[PDB]
Amino acid sequence: GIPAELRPGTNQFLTTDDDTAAPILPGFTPTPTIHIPGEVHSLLELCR
Amino acid sequence: GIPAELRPGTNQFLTTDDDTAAPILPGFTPTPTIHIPGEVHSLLELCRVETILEVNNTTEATGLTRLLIPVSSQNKADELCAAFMVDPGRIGPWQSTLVGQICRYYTQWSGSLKVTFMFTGSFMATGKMLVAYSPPGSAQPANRETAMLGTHVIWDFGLQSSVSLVIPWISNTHFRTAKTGGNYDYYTAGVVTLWYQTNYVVPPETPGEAYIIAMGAAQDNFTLKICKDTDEVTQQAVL
Amino acid sequence: GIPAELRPGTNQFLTTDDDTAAPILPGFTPTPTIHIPGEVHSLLELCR
Amino acid sequence: AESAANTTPSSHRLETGRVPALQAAETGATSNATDENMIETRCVVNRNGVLETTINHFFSRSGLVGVVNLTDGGTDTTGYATWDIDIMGFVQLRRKCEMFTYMRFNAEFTFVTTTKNGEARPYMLQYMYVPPGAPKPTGRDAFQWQTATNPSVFVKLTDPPAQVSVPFMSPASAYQWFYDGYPTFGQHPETSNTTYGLCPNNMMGTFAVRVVSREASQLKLQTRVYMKLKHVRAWVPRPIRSQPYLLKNFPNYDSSKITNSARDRSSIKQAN
Amino acid sequence: AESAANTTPSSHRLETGRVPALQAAETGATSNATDENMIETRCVVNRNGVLETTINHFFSRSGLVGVVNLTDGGTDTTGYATWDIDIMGFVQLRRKCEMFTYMRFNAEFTFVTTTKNGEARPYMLQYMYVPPGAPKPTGRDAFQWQTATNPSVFVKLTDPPAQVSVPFMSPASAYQWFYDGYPTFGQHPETSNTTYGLCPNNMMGTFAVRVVSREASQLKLQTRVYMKLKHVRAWVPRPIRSQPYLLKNFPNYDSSKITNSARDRSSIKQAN
Amino acid sequence: AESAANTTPSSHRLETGRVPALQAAETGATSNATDENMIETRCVVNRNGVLETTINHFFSRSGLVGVVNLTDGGTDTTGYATWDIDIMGFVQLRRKCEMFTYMRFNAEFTFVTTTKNGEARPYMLQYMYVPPGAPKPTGRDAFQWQTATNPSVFVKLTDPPAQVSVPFMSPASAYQWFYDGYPTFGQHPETSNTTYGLCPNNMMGTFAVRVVSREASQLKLQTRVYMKLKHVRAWVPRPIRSQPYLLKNFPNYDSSKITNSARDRSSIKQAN
Amino acid sequence: SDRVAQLTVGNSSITTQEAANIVLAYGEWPEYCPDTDATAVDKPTRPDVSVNRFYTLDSKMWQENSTGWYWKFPDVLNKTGVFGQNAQFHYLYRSGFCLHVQCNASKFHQGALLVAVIPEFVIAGRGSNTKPNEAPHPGFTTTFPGTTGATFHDPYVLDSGVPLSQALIYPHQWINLRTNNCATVIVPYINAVPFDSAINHSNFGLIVIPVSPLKYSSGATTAIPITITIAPLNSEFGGLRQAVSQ
Amino acid sequence: NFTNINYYKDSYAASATRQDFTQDPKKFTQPVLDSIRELSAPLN
Amino acid sequence: NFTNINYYKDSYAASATRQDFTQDPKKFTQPVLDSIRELSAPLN
Amino acid sequence: NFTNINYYKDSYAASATRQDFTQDPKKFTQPVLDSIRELSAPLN
Ligand SMILES: CCCCCCCCCCCCC/C=C/[C@H](O)[C@H](N)CO
Ligand SMILES: CCCCCCCCCCCCC/C=C/[C@H](O)[C@H](N)CO
Ligand SMILES: CCCCCCCCCCCCC/C=C/[C@H](O)[C@H](N)CO
Repeated sequence: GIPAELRPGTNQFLTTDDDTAAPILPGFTPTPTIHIPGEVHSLLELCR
Repeated sequence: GIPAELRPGTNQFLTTDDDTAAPILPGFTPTPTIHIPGEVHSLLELCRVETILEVNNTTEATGLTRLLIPVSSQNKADELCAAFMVDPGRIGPWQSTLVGQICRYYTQWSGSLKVTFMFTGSFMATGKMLVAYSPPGSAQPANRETAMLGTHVIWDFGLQSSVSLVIPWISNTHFRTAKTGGNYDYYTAGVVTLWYQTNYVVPPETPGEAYIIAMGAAQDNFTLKICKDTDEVTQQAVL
Repeated sequence: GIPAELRPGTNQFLTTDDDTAAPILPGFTPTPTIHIPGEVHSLLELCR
Repeated sequence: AESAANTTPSSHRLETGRVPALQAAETGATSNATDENMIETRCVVNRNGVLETTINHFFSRSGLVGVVNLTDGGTDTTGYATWDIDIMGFVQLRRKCEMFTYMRFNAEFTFVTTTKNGEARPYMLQYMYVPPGAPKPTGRDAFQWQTATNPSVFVKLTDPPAQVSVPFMSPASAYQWFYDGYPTFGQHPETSNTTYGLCPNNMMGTFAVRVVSREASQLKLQTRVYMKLKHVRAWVPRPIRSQPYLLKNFPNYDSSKITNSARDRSSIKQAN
Repeated sequence: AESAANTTPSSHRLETGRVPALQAAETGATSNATDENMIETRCVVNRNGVLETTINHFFSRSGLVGVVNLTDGGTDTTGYATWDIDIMGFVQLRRKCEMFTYMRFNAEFTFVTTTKNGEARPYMLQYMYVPPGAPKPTGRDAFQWQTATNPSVFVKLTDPPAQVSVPFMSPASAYQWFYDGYPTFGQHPETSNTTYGLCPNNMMGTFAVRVVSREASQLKLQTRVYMKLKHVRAWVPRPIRSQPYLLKNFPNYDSSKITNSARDRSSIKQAN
Repeated sequence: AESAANTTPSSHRLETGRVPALQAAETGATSNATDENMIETRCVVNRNGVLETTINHFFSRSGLVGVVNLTDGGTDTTGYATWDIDIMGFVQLRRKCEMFTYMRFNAEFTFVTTTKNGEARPYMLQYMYVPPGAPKPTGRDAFQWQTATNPSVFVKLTDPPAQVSVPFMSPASAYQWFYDGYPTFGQHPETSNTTYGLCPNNMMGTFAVRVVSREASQLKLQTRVYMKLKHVRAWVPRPIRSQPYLLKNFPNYDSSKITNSARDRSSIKQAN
Repeated sequence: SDRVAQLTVGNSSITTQEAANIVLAYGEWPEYCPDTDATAVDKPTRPDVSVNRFYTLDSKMWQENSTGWYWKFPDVLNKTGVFGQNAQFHYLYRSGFCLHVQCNASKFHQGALLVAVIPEFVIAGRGSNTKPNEAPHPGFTTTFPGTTGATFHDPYVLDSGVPLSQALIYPHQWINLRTNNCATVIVPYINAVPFDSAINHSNFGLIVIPVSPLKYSSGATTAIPITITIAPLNSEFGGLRQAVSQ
Repeated sequence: NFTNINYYKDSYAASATRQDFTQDPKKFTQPVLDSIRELSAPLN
Repeated sequence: NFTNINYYKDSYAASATRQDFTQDPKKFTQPVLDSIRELSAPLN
Repeated sequence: NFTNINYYKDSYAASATRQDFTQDPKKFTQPVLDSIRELSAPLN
């Protein structure tokens, strides 16, 4: 079909890589979230 | 042409995968549909139908007399009738219902359940029965003054010969696993115990042994999640 | 370039498959059509 | 409805006339007594989903359907390996599908082929679907393998498993796994009714496979069929079988040696 | 029309003059008597499709066309393997295509090459199309294999089968499988008219193939040609042949040993 | 805020009453004395970024999680190789994850499989995830490997490593690595409390793997599990452990042979 | 005003004193075949007064060691009256059914019956043999019992390998001798084909199984019959030809 | 997020279409003609 | 669902185009000059 | 530059979404009720 071409970096597993993975449970809803006090967002909240 | 690149997950066959496949018959129209009554859309339409519990599943019983709870006239003022667990995905009376098999196909359940009793004795025989549900905690209650602290309903034998004890959802977490064994006793539901409220009184020239048929279904807040294989069939003969 | 992925059915030759093929003569015009009486369009014109 | 059900706040009642816990079961209907007409409940906004319990998410599983052996010998050879398309050969998908009376769906057949010892050597196979009424190929070098006016798939062993989509092709409006009748007229015997329950509306042809070569290939292959149901509609729900299966096209069970639907207990007045 | 035909509700008639069941066959026309001018019918809304019975969906099948052998020996070698492009070598597609007089279409030739014992070793092949009038390559190391101003395809055996598209290139406006004439002028003999029926408007050149190497390759390949018709238009429908084929470019049949179009029965007054 | 913090120009003060350097530490709060209420600073427009120090960029690392051995012998064979899904087997990701009390995230499990001597031969593997409550496969030819109503991945050794995405599936609202309680009721002993700290909200089933073949395959594989956290939220930050780990599900440390949090110096009145 | 009911179909009537509510199977009424779903071209016949009426079968004595009885409904009325005659001459058939099961007793008898319908109620052979030539199969009198009926051998598995407990998903009704003495089910035409032969295909079948055994004291009546009445509602016939028996 | 795109002329070769949340439970739970009220005796 | 897209400059290398539902059957069934009516005798 | 595109119906199978720059440090640094001023004695 589409005339594609491969480039270096193919078939490698980089650990620090943001990429969509295949889901194993289709149509799955998780447990609802509750309010837990003491939420962190960054690591400078602990340095201070 | 297009500079594409491959990523992990290539050339694998996932069974639970929605993807378009290649059609083998091009330009094919199927047989037109007709109207067939009794169409299902979800598996909660079957869970909301009551089904005869198997409470007398003990030994020394045949097949047909295995779904009946024997009721007689006790001489002592208070005795214990049949009792059973609430857990539908557990080995016991719930294994014989449709809701139990549907909960066996899944691994986690929620929502309230309904157990419906039915007196199939004589017309002249009267009496009152105490159907008491108890939340998790200790073991089966020993006497009635202990079991009457939970959720109970006084049911008298009148013109209407069926009571429906609702089993509320008193769990700490949202979902309970149907495993419920050994170290999984964290997800137990409780014990439903049927006690004798007053007695089973009977007039003369009348048999003094009746039976109660127990049914079970699920309420509207019943919820299932995470599909798995059942454990009712492990091997099979080559067909 | 484009992060593509292969799926089952690759490198098979289905006989009943509508797909564009590579032309061998580029820029070729065929012989013009004339009027021939007795043209068929479907196989129910012969069944009747 | 994307959620299950919310609960209305309730309270106690002290009055005569209203009896919501006396639902009669002799009428054939299910007790509609809720929690709000009983012990005092609270206001709960339930957001548990019901999407996974639907039929299209319940029948979207492949499962094993058929196992086809292909020896391709040198002195006791056959060449081809046909397989009647039926779902009753393995009791898992059969038990999952025989809980309804009438169904209608599509298929996503997938073929996983391995060797005897297990090895992917680059041998090209030919998967042929023979519709009901077409002649079956007799030999690895027969005339029917031309696949003119016949769909077939050419794939190797080192390639990914093949996967085709199959439409609804029954002459009736839906499939059926239980046929309470006979396929033809005539006098029916009393000794052995071997044609009872047979439904001609389910014979979906024959599936054949060979090895594309000239002389021979001393290798014993073993193909597996995985059929994924999709676009499925079911009617008239039927109870689930509690007895072990014995035959393919017949729901026969053991007269003696019966399996109880529930295991035995110590006593009836005991929960554990 | 996307559906076949709907039926009008009918009733009985008791009157003289109207005779719809007396259609004369001596006129050469087909009886146009419907069901509504006969036994009382009902109102049926037919939605059966007619898309599959069209010509483009009937000729969209590949089928086997040609089988080309390539031995490439060491002492009795030839190197190349030419194949005259004709459709009359295999009777399936020939029987499917000789039910019309004039046709016009495109092609989707596909080449499946296997070894003698059957094996995909990475040997690169060269498929050459020699148009009518061009010189044919004589040898695996000839001058014509340069493929300058000549289309050719380079592919290996481990690769998927090659597939090219071929336009309509007959000097006439359409093809023909039956030519009631002679190709040239002159006196024609009475003994053996071997040039009768020959149509120069169908010679589509020659197809050649070799193995791209330096010295030799002791391997006997066997290529198969699969031609998928597309964009097809047919004229003047002709009856289907009921006799077995005997030659390629001649519709000769057996004078004695004739094959009846229908098999024999027990009696004429018997349906079975 | 995309930058860290800018500095206001300051000057000297000569006045009584304002004491910004006398922040009391007995109140449990952190000293909020800035540089502008102290030694004379300047105007600095800081544009150093704070994006890398966030939690989603700190937990977006794979790390090693599990190592599963598969011998697949001929006389002392087992066939399968299960692995309890837990993160406490390797102290790197455990030390990185046990600095919080409650977490909630997704997973990007990746499986790298190698041979004993190290070699990628084209052997197809089957990675099965067994949820808690499902039966475990017992044997390389068991009934549970049908993977009906069970997710599994089919991949070879020559293929790239498999990678699936895993949602949040704990029955509680978040995970927890420290459970100050007991899993069930009853009398708890004084000798060996082996069930203390056990949290049933973390048992994520079992992971199994076999070799898809017929007879056997004399090869000792060794799979590695790499789990990439994503969409992570953490609560109640906990100090980092300064003692070496001793067990998997228990934070036990050495009573004697204690490791100081800081190394020793020559004297207290010496910086080097 | 709920315990009394008088059903009138044709020239028959059924009065009742002890009745529950009538059951409508799957919430669908039995009607005629529409032109959209139909497939035959010939016009079907509709007597509507000669085949649409209550036909009463025989009565069966409910004993104490009784297992249960069952029927194939398009095959029970295959020989009784104008309906059976009209069904023997025709090739196609489509109708619904109205049922009524009578079982009365005194106020000193106890027991319960489970009457329900099962679409495509396939009888299973009973045995432990897997060889094709000796595998047990039910005879023709077992598959199609006729106007008489057939008894159960293992009523706990419905003679089909499916448990009786889970058979409450079907359109069912209970006959509790302390509550009512009759049960009424109205079932429409349920099939995957518009029309079908009423000779070699039974659509559904009634089954009556005593869950609670019949008990009484010595001195009361001992003959407890089981009577069934069926009304073939909205009947259609097509394909007129010679009359065939079976 | 787009899985409603088909790649062929035939319609049966697609994936799972838009999910239907229809749930009629009353055709199995209460298949009765006289609608039994929630706060009433089912038989009088 | 799009198969009307060509990938080359030539037009014969495409796939099957839009289907034509034309069905003229009267040029083979009734190739006569005097149009025979449906309710009439074909010869008088 | 587009990594906000998902390829499946499920939402947990995507990549890292838009980053949140929220930084509340006062719930750990000054968890006190009486707000201590910057230029004042913390206790009087
Ligand atoms: C090119 C090879 C394709 C291989 C698959 C064959 C295509 C035809 C499959 C039809 C799908 C039928 C699914 C089941 C049908 C009937 O219910 C069973 N035969 C009876 O259980
Ligand atoms: C690059 C290799 C291409 C191989 C195919 C050759 C291209 C030319 C094919 C022309 C298509 C002609 C189809 C049939 C033509 C005439 O009817 C037959 N020769 C007579 O039966
Ligand atoms: C198809 C094979 C997939 C293999 C991965 C299994 C999927 C289930 C993984 C659940 C992710 C759980 C991550 C950690 C959970 C608990 O915190 C640990 N068990 C305790 O440390």
